[PDB]
Amino acid sequence: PQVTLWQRPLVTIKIGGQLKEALLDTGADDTVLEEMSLPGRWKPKMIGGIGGFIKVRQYDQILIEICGHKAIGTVLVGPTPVNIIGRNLLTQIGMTLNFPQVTLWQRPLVTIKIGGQLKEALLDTGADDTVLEEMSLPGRWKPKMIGGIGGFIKVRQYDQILIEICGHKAIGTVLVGPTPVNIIGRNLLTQIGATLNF
Repeated sequence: PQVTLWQRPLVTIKIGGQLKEALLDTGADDTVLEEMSLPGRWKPKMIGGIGGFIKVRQYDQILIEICGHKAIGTVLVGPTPVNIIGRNLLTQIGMTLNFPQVTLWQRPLVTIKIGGQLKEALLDTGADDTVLEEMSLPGRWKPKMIGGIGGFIKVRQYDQILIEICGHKAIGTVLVGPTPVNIIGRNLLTQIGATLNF
């Protein structure tokens, strides 16, 4: 199955006897699921994301079926706004990122050039938007707030911004704010024909 990114890459997952929809997030190291009844022993833990940090329970050796493919791994249950399938599980179902082909055993970082500066960014299929760390950018912007795992952050919106991603050019909206890492969302990934194969 091959997935384009014009729409959030949602899939069906069966976990703990229950059926849920979850987002294939190349930008997440871990898999985070909304609060749900899970049998077993857990361990308190915290994870970071945009907007802040959240407290979650960690369950190891959990079985999960993603689009028919079974997989066993660590699962984090917590106050997430969306069920997220991170790289720990994506690699188990042979998930690849084709735009070159990128495996997910390592965070999918690529180099981008924007505003005459070179930076590294994370290819995030789980993000609708592209949010970059504070930086000198010409043009006029507009205030805006986006949400993430730990909450909402205030960012400056710039439209019609040229970006060269791993070689290819693309023009689109870029949000600039307090992000822990530069994020390339679906509004640009689609422009460089990035597909998700597994």
